[PDB]
Amino acid sequence: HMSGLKKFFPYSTNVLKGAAADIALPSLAGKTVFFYFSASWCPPCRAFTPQLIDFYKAHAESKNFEVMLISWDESAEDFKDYYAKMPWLALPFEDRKGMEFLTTGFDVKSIPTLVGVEADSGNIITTQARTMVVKDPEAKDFPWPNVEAK
Amino acid sequence: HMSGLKKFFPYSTNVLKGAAADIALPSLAGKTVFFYFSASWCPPCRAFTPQLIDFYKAHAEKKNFEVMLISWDESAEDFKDYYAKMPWLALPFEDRKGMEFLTTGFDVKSIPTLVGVEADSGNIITTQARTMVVKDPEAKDFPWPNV
Repeated sequence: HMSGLKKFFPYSTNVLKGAAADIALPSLAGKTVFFYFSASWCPPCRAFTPQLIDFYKAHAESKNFEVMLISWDESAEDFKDYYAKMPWLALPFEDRKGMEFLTTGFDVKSIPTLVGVEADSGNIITTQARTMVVKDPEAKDFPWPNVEAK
Repeated sequence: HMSGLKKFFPYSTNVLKGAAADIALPSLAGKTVFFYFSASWCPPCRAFTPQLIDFYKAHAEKKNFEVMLISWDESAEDFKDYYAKMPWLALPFEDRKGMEFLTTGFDVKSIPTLVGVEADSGNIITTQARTMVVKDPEAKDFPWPNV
């Protein structure tokens, strides 16, 4: 059940949500999920994050998607402060190997990077959603499959 | 000849096969052709490809079918190293327009996506080959018709 999404998380069954660390993956059924590779020490992330946050507040519910922070922060403390500023989900910091698995899996060489996947099938939509969040703020072409074509 | 399948390729007369690049569509006559939408940046593809490779090498001749890579790679260099590892066919990377035509035609919204079509009628025979390759490694119910 939800084996597609589970393939992205060999070492975690639950992800964080602000206060609680109790949201279970299967609760994302039917949604488009975006992995956001980001960190507090990254200048472009600091500039992109507020943009992603506006996009999230505008379309999350309507377009039925979720966002999950996958942190490249180097300390549990930095992670905690940085993630406090976001409204979406996060892969716990303690799951470093899970961060590494996702980072290598999608070939993420730099941040910020925003990867869109389908929860139900576990299929990938695009690794280049970061650009589209700003180019298509009204989400007319969401979730932007194969942006890589351009 | 091969009028129907030829319409799937409005911009390429020949397709790849290793280092080749001289494969003509007429060779695919009377066969089932699987359009495999994939890219190096895709984890589920990376896990399915070796399964499809085993399946190809074990049934391509008997059940007589072919596989063609339709690449969502972001660059010619990525395509090159990614395709180098596959044994089947590929739509030339440079034909981005072609890849987009086929993407729109099969309505591919994410990858991996594997679609089987009857080369002769250009009809889609099956849309569940991705699942069934895994559930039916032996190729008992191939080609799992569902359209």
